[PDB]
Amino acid sequence: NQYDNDVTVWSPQGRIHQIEYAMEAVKQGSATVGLKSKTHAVLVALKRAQSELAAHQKKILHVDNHIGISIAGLTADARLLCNFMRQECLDSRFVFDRPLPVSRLVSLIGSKTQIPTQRYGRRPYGVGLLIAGYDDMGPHIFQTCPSANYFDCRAMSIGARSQSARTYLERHMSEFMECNLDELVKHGLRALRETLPAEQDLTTKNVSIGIVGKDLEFTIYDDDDVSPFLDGLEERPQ
Amino acid sequence: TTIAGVVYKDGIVLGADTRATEGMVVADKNCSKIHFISPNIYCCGAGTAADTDMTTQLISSNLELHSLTTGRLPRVVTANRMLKQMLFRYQGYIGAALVLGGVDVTGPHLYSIYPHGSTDKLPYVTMGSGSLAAMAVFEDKFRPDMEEEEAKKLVSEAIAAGIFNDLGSGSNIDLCVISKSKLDFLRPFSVPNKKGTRLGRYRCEKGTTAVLTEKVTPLE
Amino acid sequence: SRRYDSRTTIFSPEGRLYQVEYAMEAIGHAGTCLGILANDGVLLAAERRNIHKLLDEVFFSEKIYKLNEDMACSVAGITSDANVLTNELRLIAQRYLLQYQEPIPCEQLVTALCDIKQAYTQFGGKRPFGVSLLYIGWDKHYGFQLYQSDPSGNYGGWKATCIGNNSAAAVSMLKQDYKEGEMTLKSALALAVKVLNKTMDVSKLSAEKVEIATLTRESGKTVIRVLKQKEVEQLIKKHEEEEAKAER
Amino acid sequence: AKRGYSFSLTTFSPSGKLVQIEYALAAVAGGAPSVGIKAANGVVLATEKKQKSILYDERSVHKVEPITKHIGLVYSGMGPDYRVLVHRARKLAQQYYLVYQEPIPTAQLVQRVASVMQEYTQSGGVRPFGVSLLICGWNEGRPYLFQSDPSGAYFAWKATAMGKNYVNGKTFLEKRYNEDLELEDAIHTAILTLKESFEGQMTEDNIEVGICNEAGFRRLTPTEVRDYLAA
Amino acid sequence: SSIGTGYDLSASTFSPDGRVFQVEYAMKAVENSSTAIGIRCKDGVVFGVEKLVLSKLYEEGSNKRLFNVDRHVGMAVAGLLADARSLADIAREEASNFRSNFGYNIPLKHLADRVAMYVHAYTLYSAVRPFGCSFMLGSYSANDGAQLYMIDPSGVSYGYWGCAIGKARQAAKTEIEKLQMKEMTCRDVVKEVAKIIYIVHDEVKDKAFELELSWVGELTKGRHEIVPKDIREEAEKYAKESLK
Amino acid sequence: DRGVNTFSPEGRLFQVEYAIEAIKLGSTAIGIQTSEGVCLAVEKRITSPLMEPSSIEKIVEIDAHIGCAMSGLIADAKTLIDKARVETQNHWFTYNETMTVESVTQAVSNLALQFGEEDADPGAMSRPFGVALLFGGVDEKGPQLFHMDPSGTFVQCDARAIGSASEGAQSSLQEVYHKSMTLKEAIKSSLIILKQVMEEKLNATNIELATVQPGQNFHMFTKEELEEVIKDI
Amino acid sequence: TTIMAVQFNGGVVLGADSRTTTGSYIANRVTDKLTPIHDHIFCCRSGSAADTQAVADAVTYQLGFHSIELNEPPLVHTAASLFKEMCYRYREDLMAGIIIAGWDPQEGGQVYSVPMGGMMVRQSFAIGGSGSSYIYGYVDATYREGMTKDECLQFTANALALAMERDGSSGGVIRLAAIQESGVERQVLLGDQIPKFTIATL
Amino acid sequence: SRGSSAGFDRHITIFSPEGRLYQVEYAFKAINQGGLTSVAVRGKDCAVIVTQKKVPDKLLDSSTVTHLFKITESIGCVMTGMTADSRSQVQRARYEAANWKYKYGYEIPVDMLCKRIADISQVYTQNAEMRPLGCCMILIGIDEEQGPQVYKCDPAGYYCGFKATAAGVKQTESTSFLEKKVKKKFDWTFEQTVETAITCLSTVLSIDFKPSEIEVGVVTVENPKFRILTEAEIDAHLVALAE
Ligand SMILES: *[C@@](C)(CO)[C@](*)(O)[C@H](Cc1ccccc1)NC(=O)[C@H](Cc1ccc(OC)cc1)NC(=O)[C@H](C)NC(=O)CN1CCOCC1
Ligand SMILES: *[C@@](C)(CO)[C@](*)(O)[C@H](Cc1ccccc1)NC(=O)[C@H](Cc1ccc(OC)cc1)NC(=O)[C@H](C)NC(=O)CN1CCOCC1
Repeated sequence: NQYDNDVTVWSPQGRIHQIEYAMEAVKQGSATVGLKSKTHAVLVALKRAQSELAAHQKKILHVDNHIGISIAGLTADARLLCNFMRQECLDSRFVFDRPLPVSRLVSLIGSKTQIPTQRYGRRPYGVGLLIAGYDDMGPHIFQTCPSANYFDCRAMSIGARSQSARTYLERHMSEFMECNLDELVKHGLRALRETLPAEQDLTTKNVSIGIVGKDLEFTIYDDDDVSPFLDGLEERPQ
Repeated sequence: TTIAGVVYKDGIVLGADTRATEGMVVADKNCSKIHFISPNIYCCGAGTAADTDMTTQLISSNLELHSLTTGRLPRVVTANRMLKQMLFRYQGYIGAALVLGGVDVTGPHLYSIYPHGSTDKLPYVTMGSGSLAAMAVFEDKFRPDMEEEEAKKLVSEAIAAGIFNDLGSGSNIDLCVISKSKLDFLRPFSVPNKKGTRLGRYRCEKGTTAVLTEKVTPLE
Repeated sequence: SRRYDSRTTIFSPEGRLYQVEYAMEAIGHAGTCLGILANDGVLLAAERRNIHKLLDEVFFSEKIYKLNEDMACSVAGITSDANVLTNELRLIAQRYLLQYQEPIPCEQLVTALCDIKQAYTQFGGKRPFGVSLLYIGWDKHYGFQLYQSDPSGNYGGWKATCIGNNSAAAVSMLKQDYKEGEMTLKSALALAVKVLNKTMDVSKLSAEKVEIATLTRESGKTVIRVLKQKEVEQLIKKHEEEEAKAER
Repeated sequence: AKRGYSFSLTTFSPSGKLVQIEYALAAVAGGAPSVGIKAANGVVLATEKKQKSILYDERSVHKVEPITKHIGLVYSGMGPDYRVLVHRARKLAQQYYLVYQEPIPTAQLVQRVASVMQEYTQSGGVRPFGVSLLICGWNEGRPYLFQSDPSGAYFAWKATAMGKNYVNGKTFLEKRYNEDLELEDAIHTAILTLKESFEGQMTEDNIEVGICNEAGFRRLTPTEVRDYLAA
Repeated sequence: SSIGTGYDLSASTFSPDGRVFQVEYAMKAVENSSTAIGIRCKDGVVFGVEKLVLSKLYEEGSNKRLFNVDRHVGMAVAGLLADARSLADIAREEASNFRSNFGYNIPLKHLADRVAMYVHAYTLYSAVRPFGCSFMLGSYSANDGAQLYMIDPSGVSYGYWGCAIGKARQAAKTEIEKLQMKEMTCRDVVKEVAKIIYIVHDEVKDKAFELELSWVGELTKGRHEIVPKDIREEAEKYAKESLK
Repeated sequence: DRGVNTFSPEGRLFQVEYAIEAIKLGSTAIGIQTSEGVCLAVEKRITSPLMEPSSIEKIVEIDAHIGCAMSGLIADAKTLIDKARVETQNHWFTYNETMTVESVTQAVSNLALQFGEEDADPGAMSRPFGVALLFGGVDEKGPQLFHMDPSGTFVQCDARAIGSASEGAQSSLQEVYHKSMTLKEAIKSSLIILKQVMEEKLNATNIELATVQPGQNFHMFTKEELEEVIKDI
Repeated sequence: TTIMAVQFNGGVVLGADSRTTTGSYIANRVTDKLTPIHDHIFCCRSGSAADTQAVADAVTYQLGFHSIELNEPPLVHTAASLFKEMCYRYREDLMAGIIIAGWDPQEGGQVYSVPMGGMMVRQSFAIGGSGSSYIYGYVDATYREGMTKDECLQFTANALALAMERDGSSGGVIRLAAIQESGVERQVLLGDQIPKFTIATL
Repeated sequence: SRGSSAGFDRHITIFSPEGRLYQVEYAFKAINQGGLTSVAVRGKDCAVIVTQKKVPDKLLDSSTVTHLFKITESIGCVMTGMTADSRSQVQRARYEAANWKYKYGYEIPVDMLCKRIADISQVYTQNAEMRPLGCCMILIGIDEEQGPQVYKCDPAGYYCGFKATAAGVKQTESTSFLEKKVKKKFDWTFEQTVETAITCLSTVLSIDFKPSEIEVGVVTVENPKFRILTEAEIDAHLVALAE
């Protein structure tokens, strides 16, 4: 109760509350899913309407021709971090004329996100990202936290009620690799479906899809672009 | 200038002329070229006069600060290092050619320091525009471990050769003798040059200059 | 870090500045320091706190500082803080002389320091200068002048004022005797002794305990003079003759 | 990884007192007693250097320090703080000599040192010095004795005492001080003022004393202290 | 260890009994994390780490607690993984600066001293907090032999024959004291490192775990390498067989 | 007492949360996005008849195609509006084109969390901005309306209300607003809803109205222009 | 100047002349151009007297601290690397032709050349300075693989004497230094001691 | 009044009502956290340092466990207190010593090196941003002018020369042992000095040391080089004490 004001204060339990409270912002944000195959990496995101008369808030952002991100938490911290990711990618192509390897970018985030968690009067980045990428080592799904820790994932979901989406991905993780692009997206939004309360389901309004892979560069599908994937709505049982 | 130094049996003798020049005209007939560094170390200076004065005063100041902290008598190596590292840092733009000499707990030490920051440690050194003339005397007459009076004669003869041969040098010969227990700062050691007596009278008498305005201001 | 910060440049809920006000309490402990403006000149008269038998007396003064060729000041508050401000005042006065080749006018010198003192109340997070100053001077714009400074950075011109110990009781005592437009340095000094004698804790009042300086105009140039031992002794015993005369 | 606080650690209390300065004054009051006496012929500075163990080497550290060839210093309170003020005063004396080619006047040095002491009462992230200084000097054919306290205020003294039992020390001095005593006598009364606030009996290695006159400032040798100590 | 009306809020503040609690709480962070060990053999150093999997959705190789600091230096971490990675970056940079200045591979004892000085610098101020990470450094040279060091949150550096950091550090050290490492070959050590980890691992309280192994020695030509899958899988087979 | 960058146990920044509370004290503002253009309305809330109503400007133009309505601590918006104006002109200078409504909104939104204590510049922001902004403009993607809050979150709205009475105004828009209504209906609807929630009686002086449309530039409604729409009781 | 260093089995042999010139005047006819940096590490200085001296003094400081901190007898390569860094970074400001030669318990006797550019190369023998020009032919004709310590001393003394004979900016006295495991031993050659190769004409 | 506190005078380096600095006083108790004791004795032509060497287990490489440090070729020290703080102070001492020789042309005196460290320690005692170093340094060396020197500097910034000293847990008990021994007029030979150092640490802990339980560092007139004894040579002195 007196250790939770700064990042520089260790608690008697060996914990830092400011880093832990920053992680709460990821939970408070809207749920998103990310999964990969042997060729494609797909991000599916659930958009939120602030007061269903305003448009559903943006969730998937461009980083490079081969990297795209899904956000959860503070939007302003998400854009700030995205600009960093965009900058490091542009730097790589300027100097080496080759795409920056996903893993290397993620570890650059791990160093940048650490710096503030150790200086007085600073705060952690109140945003968790799901990075989808494709390079020489194939498709990638990465997760970043307010704690500068990052994870290499077979499949991942973060946000509100993401636990139910995580358990679906747990069940169907043995099918993701040999499976095709059209089936991957279906598995992705079927996990995102599980987060929603039993009343409301997926629509052209509240779903965003980001895809990057072998043949195609990172593309965002939003409104009318998302309907080919919804066409094939398996319907929800419980 | 002509400045020179010698290491003898008991310590160090330092010598210098007293001529300062601006252009090809003598500015000062009697200027002090042997400078105080510490009660046991003195330094001769040649080249840019103002550079000579300020460089020699700064290091003297810095050594006093050093010797107060240590409580010990300062070393000639410290004087050497301080002068060397400064003159180098200024890439030779401080035009100070120096003859450094003193007596330590280590013994008698003599240095020549160049404007660019190069040092030499030698039994006899000469600097200045009259250095060649002074160095000639040393090469011809210097002997190892000579007596104080003999070393006084040698250095003075070297300075004399610089005076009577280098147009940049003239007037009085100054000496500084430093040993393990004594220091002699002999200001006018020799006066080999004097102005001829004015046997013609040109004293301008009272009322020979026309005045236009006069104001007298009284004081305390 | 913010735990150890005492926030010196912050606002009170009332709408005031605590550190300034607390600095003002410090001035009320320093020696009684007063100055009054006359027609033929202007003077400063201060209570000396350095009154110990074993003191040496090296300087011409204790609390009277000379700032300019035409200006002088006295101090009430923390002595060390005063030495900072008075040195700065000398610098400000010289910068003006460097720039315009004329002496700095009394207001311009006061305001310059006051802007520095104000800065310490608004930003920086540091304690204010615990000093109030009285300024006496002459310029070709307003002639003989008397000014007053606060830790807040506030300034004011006065015909007669007092700062320091028993400030309130001395001002009402000044209101009683001061006559605007008809005041002379002769009577000004008499008033100065009158106020200090009553306001000070010592009821005898020796020359050792007071310090008086006068700023006059002698044939073109300005004369700042700190009064000698016997000159003060003469003014004090003259006041006693007027005190014993009060048997009417 | 280092930074530095910008806010003052010394502030005005509700009663208008700078608490940290008065607490630093309590620090000097608990320190070893020291005495200074002007003698219209010279100045004497003498201080208690009561060691503790004899294992300590008496000649290793000094409480009486020379600032320059004509100025000396003694303190009461904290050793480490004093040493900082010594190096700072020595630098200030050298700054003056580089510019004017003339030994710094004692009054001019004290003012410059007091300013540094003043800085540590208003500057950010620092505490004041827990030291009062006794500065002696000889310039313009006159002896000088000054005191500089934690706040940065300075005073000219004929004779004064500071440290432990300074109140009794001063009362002892005003009864004993003559404004016409020579240096030899001044040194005698200086040791006597220390004797009043000592307990344990004095040796030449038990106290430290320095003198200042027309010949300059120097520390008195243990042989010279012993000779005066035949009370 | 109690009083905390201040004292324990800043690393620039001592407790009345002369302790810096912020460093001690930083040490608590490494005490809560899973165990990591390293053993100095006759011809090199072997590292072993119990990597707890939070979710089966993470790829095998994620949250790697083994690092390559230099081509000849290995690093095993325990505690807060964020700090661990940034300390690895510092170690990387210190090692490369040495090569760029002096032309050869940085000696481990010098690298360990340099990094520990950096660690220590974070224990002195209120502006920064100490690292919640203990790390081990291993290297092998033909001229220097096998070398193993460990640095804790305080900045203390010591050479080890065997060392354990993490949740069951005291429990692990009792198992390493049973081994004659000075006479052992680093091929045999891998087997023994795996065994100690499996023993120390809590089967019921903690979930499943992945075993990470690396080595540097004569067998690996002085280069720090990850232990090959075929040798790692052999040691896991052996470690489970020890659980009779 | 804590720093300005301190997270609450819920995962929000105290100063940012309290900055949102400041809007709830500001005068209410309505923006409606239609096919024919964008209209912005705001109450002036005059406290004295001696105060000039023409000097209270809560709707300002950023460029010819972009207008902005503001609510909350008006003084704070000075910088945000100025930065938006500089961004539009810098873009023209470099790219010879007008900035999109989204681009401007995003540029301003980047400044929202640019506050802090330690590790700061010689003039960095000490706290969030206590204002909410409504960006109404027209570009290639037709006419759009964007809403920014102190947190930095910007989003397109069909119709949005910000201010002290944004509670009843938002629910009132969800009744009247049809996604194919005209601009005349939009202006009519907004002024009706504005007078429903205002404490003072609505007239042609205590309110401000502006429209941007694909046909013509940002237009500020004068007294006479207002009288024309106010007349509908 | 002329400077020279030859590597043998158990260490190195260093040699230099003693002339310092300020134009066409010998400012110092007996100069110690062999500068000690550590116990077993020496350097030969040619070029600017002030420049080389300052670098030498900085390497001594840098290597001094490095050795204590590393707790090893310093590597000759390391001392040569400290010279390289300085001679390369400030190559436009300095006029320094350095030869670093010494002994260490790891690699034995070593001779490194750092010319004016700031490059570094290990050599069996190295020569530098203005006078080294006149002795390239002799040094290439005389040098033999695996010379003993006493032969290397003769080899350096001969080469230098020939160089001082022809070069105006070289002369005075030959200074020799031998460094091996046991330590450093110094000798000086005066007048008669300098190998006489008689004036060879009609 | 004794034991009084005002504001944050027990958290940062600001004065207490008595005029004390509690944070510095707490830094002295931080020296005793190591649990080790160091003793230094000065002889007629030598200077001896001795410390406890507590290696708890087989797993620690005992060659790395040390509190003896070389600063210069002629100056060595013993560190008592927090280990990480100690290392830092040594690296700074090494820096100042090398910088001195480079600037002044001669090697730094033991006298002057101790002063410099104590001056640096003063900065931490006046600034609130950082804690003082919870450690104590005892330097030894042969001064080329004065002879053997033993100097010690505090976290408070006090420094002094000594005939003999101690630091750590059993400091005040072993300085009391050294007082008695120094008052007795011995012939302070190398043998006498080394043995007085050992027996001081031996009787103050009641242990009777094995060669692996203590570390000894010496400096002599015949060899000014700072030297660490090794177990073989320590044991030689230990077997000689069987009298
Ligand atoms: C002999 C006399 C030179 O022939 C000595 O070197 C002497 C040194 C000396 C003299 C008096 C006090 C202390 C030491 N040098 C001079 O007398 C010197 C000669 C000189 C002139 C110009 C130079 O060009 C850079 C270098 C040396 N005289 C002066 O310094 C005179 C008084 N001042 C000037 O000429 C002004 N200069 C200074 C340099 O910048 C250009 C203007
Ligand atoms: C031989 C003699 C000539 O090449 C050597 O290289 C020798 C190197 C040496 C000298 C002393 C101690 C160790 C090693 N070089 C010199 O004697 C040198 C010649 C030189 C002058 C200027 C240069 O340009 C930067 C390079 C080489 N002489 C000096 O350094 C003398 C002491 N100083 C001057 O000549 C003064 N110069 C400096 C440069 O500007 C013109 C005036």
